[PDB]
Amino acid sequence: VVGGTEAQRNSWPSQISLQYRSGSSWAHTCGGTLIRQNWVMTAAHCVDRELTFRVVVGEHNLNQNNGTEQYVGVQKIVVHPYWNTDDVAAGYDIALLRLAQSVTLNSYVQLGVLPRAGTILANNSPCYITGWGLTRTNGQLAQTLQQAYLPTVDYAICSSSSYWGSTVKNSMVCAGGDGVRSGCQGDSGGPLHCLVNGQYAVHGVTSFVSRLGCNVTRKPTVFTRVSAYISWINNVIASN
Ligand code: NA
Repeated sequence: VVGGTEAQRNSWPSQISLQYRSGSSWAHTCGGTLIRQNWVMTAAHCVDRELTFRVVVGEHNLNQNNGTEQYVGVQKIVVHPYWNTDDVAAGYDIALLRLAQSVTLNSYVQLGVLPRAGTILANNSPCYITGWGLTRTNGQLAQTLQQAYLPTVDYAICSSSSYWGSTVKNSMVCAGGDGVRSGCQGDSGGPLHCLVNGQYAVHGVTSFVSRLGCNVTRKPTVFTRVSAYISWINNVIASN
């Protein structure tokens, strides 16, 4: 997250760190959201590589023991069947991961609440992106979980020529684009939290940014719109 601030350690208890085994150690690769005690939602492009993955819940500092972490292996990966890895802009950038064990809920570990199907945010709606991704274009991952305030940019604007044009689809949500704050590498897969009727819900899964840099004016971060996939999610969980 570029232009973020450190999150309080109990602010975003559905956030997870997806990590891969890197020799003797593990390394953060992307974010996700806990949506059942044994299921995680993330971006399809995060699990494109044939790596060994684990999920960490209750994480705050990637480089220190917080006393709150639970570590759990990934048993099954279900990627959206229309996902195509060389066309991120076609959409369907969403995957569900079934965990080997169910995690225990507490003030650091909670299920993400999803929006009702079909729900679309009005332009300029207040939202936060959270994650451990790079803190600057071509920079290094954050140590501690970061948050940034990114108001939504509606489809009519985002899909206009000086923004994203045809690369943004109605199955996506855009937010930010002020040139100071944005998503960045390592934030993929993680949540966009938006406050609606008094309650934060996860409306977006972080999908892509501009190749010209993370925080570029009129290139808002693009998220998979979770409210377009509620039936899909429910069908997967019920059939596995
Ligand atoms: Na830690």
